[PDB]
Amino acid sequence: DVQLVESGGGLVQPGGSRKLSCSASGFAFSSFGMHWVRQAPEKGLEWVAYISSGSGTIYYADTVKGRFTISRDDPKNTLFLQMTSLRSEDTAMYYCVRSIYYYGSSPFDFWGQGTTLTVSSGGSDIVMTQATSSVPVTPGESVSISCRSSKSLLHSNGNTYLYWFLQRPGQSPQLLIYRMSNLASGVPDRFSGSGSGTAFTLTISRLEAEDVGVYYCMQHLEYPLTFGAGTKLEL
Amino acid sequence: NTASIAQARKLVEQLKMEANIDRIKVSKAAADLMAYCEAHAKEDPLLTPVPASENPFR
Amino acid sequence: QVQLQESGGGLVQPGGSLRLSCAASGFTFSNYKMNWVRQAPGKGLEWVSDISQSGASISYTGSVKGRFTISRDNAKNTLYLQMNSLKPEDTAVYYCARCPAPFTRDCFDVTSTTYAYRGQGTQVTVSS
Amino acid sequence: GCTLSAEDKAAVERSKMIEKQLQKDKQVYRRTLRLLLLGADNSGKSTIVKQMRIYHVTSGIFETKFQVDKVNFHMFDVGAQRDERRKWIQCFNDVTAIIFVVDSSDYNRLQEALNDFKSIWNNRWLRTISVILFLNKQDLLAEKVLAGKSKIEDYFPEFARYTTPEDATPEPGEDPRVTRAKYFIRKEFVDISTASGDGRHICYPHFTCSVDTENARRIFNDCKDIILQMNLREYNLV
Amino acid sequence: LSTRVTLAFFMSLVAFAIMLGNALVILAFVVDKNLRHRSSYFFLNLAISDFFVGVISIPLYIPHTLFEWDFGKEICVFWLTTDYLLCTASVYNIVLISYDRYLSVSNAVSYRTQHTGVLKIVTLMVAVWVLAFLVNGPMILVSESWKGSECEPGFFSEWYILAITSFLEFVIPVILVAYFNMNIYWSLWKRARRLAKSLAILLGVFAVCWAPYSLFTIVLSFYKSVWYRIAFWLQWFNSFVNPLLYPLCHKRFQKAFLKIF
Amino acid sequence: SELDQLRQEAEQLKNQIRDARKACADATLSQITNNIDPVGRIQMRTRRTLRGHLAKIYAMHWGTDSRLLVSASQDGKLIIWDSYTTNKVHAIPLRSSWVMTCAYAPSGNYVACGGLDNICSIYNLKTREGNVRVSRELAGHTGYLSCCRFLDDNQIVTSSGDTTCALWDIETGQQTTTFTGHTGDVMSLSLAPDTRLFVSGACDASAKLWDVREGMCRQTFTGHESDINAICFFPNGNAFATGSDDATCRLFDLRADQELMTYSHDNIICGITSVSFSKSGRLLLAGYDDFNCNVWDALKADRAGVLAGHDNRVSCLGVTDDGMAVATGSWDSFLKIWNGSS
Ligand SMILES: CC(C)CCC[C@@H](C)[C@H]1CC[C@H]2[C@@H]3CC=C4C[C@@H](O)CC[C@]4(C)[C@H]3CC[C@]12C
Ligand SMILES: NCCc1c[nH]cn1
Repeated sequence: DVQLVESGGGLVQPGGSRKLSCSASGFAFSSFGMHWVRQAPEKGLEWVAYISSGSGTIYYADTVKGRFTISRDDPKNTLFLQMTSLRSEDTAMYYCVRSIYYYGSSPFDFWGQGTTLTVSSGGSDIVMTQATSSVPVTPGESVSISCRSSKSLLHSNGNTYLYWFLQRPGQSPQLLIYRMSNLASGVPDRFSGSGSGTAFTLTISRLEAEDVGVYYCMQHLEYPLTFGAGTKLEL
Repeated sequence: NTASIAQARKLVEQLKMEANIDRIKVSKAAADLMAYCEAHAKEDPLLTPVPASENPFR
Repeated sequence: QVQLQESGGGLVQPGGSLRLSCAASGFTFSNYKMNWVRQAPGKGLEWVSDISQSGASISYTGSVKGRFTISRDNAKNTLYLQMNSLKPEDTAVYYCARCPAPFTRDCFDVTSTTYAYRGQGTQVTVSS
Repeated sequence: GCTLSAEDKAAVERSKMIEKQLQKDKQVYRRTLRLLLLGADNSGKSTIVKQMRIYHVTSGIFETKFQVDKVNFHMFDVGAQRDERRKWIQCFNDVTAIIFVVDSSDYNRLQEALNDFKSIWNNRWLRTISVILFLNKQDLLAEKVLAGKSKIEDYFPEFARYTTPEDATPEPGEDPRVTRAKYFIRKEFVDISTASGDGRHICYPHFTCSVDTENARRIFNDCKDIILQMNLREYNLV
Repeated sequence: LSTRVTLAFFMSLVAFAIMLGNALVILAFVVDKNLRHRSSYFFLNLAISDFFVGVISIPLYIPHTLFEWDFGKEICVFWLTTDYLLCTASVYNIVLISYDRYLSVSNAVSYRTQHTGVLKIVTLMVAVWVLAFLVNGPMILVSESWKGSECEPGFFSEWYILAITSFLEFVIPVILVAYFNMNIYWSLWKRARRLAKSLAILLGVFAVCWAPYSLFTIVLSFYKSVWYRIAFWLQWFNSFVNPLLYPLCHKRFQKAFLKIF
Repeated sequence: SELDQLRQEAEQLKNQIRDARKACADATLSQITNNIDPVGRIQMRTRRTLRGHLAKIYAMHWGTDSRLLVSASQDGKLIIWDSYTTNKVHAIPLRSSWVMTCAYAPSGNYVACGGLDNICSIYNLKTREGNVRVSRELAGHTGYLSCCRFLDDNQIVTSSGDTTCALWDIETGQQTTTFTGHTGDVMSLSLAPDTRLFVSGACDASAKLWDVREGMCRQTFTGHESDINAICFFPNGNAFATGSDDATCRLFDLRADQELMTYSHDNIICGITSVSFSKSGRLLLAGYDDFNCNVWDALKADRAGVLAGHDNRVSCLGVTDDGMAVATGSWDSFLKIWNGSS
């Protein structure tokens, strides 16, 4: 079906150059904007770079700005990320994400497998606080997860831009709830979401053995995108 | 031809089926329509429209 | 509700005369162009005469010109066709057709196989 | 960009890309010239469409694409519909021309052809569309005239008093009776053409044989004249 | 003097008429989005040139004549530059419209279908203005040195320079317009129905307005008068005339005028 | 003769039906609604103009939500608009350029369209591949399709150029039911608020009320004089309105078989292309061939306003389910949203 396969990772010397190719198969590549998402060995996801459909607009994180370049080959169905002058903070796993934007769209629906890379040897930001990092609970009971944003995420359109992601061990995150109310395709009705402009709450009515893993908050108000710390739910 | 005879028979059966229904007076139908129109008068933004503050189109 | 009823027409010797009448109901007779069409045995529907709204414009098929005369009475909502000196080949069923739309200079589908605004027809038989 | 969310600017960008694709489609659409083919069961439009399809290369419509002098033509032929044209013909109110095929050698149904031409010419929505008239089957008409068994005066009583006009340039080697009959048949249609045309739209009478290879050139020249007249009317020149 | 007041009122009236006509044409172009064709752009360019000359020339011309008002060297130079550039731009827009009509008449099938244009119409619109400037601007800017009897370009002393200047704006444009109109008329007559009258008066008005000044100045240089003023006014009245003929006879601006008015 | 006997029996039945209808004619609708206050002047102004169609617009349909819209143009395009921001959400090219109808699924997951080709194409909007595909192609009609309306995600009623209408099955592609009662071309149909009955207007100046489940005709209404080009069901589901080639809109009632009121004027001589009702049903909006639209006070037959100026013949007209705005498309390449002013 839909496949995003990344390649180009490896061990590099500090200050060197590297390139990642993300091949997309099984969907209309040209109609989807693309993102790179970096996950360090330490807990937490970080948005890296974004390129629109047709490469109209390109956005970079304030850390990788000036050293990372993201491009796309639509006829070859590939997304390139080239980095020069690496450091010791760029050792992480890279995920290739796709996002389509229209009125009722569902951004961040599919994530790539991801490739690992190791290296030898703030005013316009919105913070996310997930105080409950670990919640132990026997399955079959309700579970509540809380997220908080320093800025109100409710725009003049009435749309609140908040996204919930699930990362079960060994697999890339998958989108559960987008825009704080809607449910992603193929997601059971156990997951529900609500909240005010600042505080948000996700509920799992009946826990199962499948839902063990980390839960990540995200915003889409201002394009510097900040993920939450990540709440780990385990038996 | 027999096709015309069959079509005429079908038309006769259709007319017989249609002629046996029950009809209420026109006064009752007029009163019902007027009552419905009056009842939903406040929920028709094409009559005495909503202010521009809550108008989706501006 | 649009109804056109045709009367007149029977056995007629060659060289005889006939007058077909078409009474109209359900519509304003003055707003529509009217036509006379015919169906011969083993033949398709054939346009044979046409008269405009006020009777100012009148047209014939050419094989009946000088023998057939069309007229319309808007006061009584009637369409008359006077047929003079009938030929032996004139045996056919005559239909009084109404043009589909009002205040139009064109008429479509008048001679179609089925037509909602056409009469039942009258049989005109010429024999000797 | 003012008071627009991060997910609204991307939607606007998608709309702009859609608009640019629409512009490309508009250019392609304006490149091609559309025509509407019309004829009866005995008209013979199948032969014309086949000869202009193969040489120049259940469903409710048929499409034929050809190209002459690097100009692209798209001919539409109605099939598998009913016999009432008063409802679906209003779709073809923007075509460049109406090709109308008439069987000249069929005197009995010639009045039907005249009535169809009259109804098409005076239509409310087809009152600005030019008609390219193909009087097909000239060989059969010439053979019927030479045979002499059937007389045109029986169906049209005014043919007996009709004499061919002087300086009409008859084709050298054609019988005078055949030329007279052909000119009378074309006269019968140009009367309807000029009765209420008023110059908004005009008709192009043409004679076609059973196997003629010049039909594409005739259509191209008629379309060139149609576009020239349209452009002249645009600038208020005529 | 009463005569001076009447003359000033007459120039004010003609300036206001130019204002009204060109403002109406530009408003018609702006309001309706249907007028996005190349011919609409050409008519807009002509209207812009006429509106600008009506704005700049006559109001600043009022104090120069029949009034005890003086203009400095910079002001006079700017007035002459604007006047000459706008006049040449109007002439070149007229030639462009005539060429477009010729192309439409003689290449109708390709004019309708095989003719797509964007950011290329603006190329021609910029090019005509650039050529109109290059005809006189650098010339008069150099001529500042050769000259206070009267605010004039100062090159009227040289006859050959005047002949060169009048060659690039009156001989070639009139020849081109006559050639285009003659070709259109010949093609339409071969294929006298009031077309000849219009195609003749279109060139006749332009020639009648532009020839007298361009010839009187040359014959005065080779060897002021009332007839000089008459020729100057005849040249100016072409800007008045232009909105009535070209944009009001395209059948597209007429629809906008009928809808708005 | 058997033929003459059958014709006489048919005439007798028609006379009996007319006599019963006349017996039920107690008082006219105009007489009863004469002391109610008139609406007055209904001035509606254009809020949005949507451009992007390269040819004439033949159809349009709002979504169940009052924001998204779909339109069909004979250049071969089906464009989905976000009316609030005038944005284009989708632009689906069609296999056949001649498209005469367009539908929007009540769930928002599908669209449908048909035309001169005797085929109804259903397109899926929500795909995991990010592009709109052709979900289904229903064939079997022997004429141009005039109208189509969605029942569920798996059912649709279509009316074609032949005298028949059909209820299909999208999953299997076969006509579940065929109605085949009319005489001329069926040009429009309207679904009741509860989808058990639906009306169809045709070119024999007659309207028919069919039961969807049983596939048979219930009542036939004949008040017009020419072909009927549009039909719209009353909001309460107990009446409807019809517009015809003659300059007349007729309001028919269901429980009382006969006709209620007539909307016509001396100055109007063109035909009606579309009709619609407001949310309350008091106003009836009708688009005409003279490039205009009229608003009739449906309870008094008084014109209360004109939507004027579209540069070409008005083709389609619709009202949002919320009743906030009226969308109008014409043979011009543009679609205009109109709304009132406080
Ligand atoms: C005399 C000085 C001030 C200006 C000289 C150039 C003037 C006459 C012309 C040349 C090209 C013209 C532009 C060309 C194209 C367009 C189309 C549309 O986008 C609005 C107007 C606009 C942008 C025109 C404005 C006027 C314009 C700028
Ligand atoms: N206003 C006169 C401009 C000009 C051009 N050439 C000569 N004179």
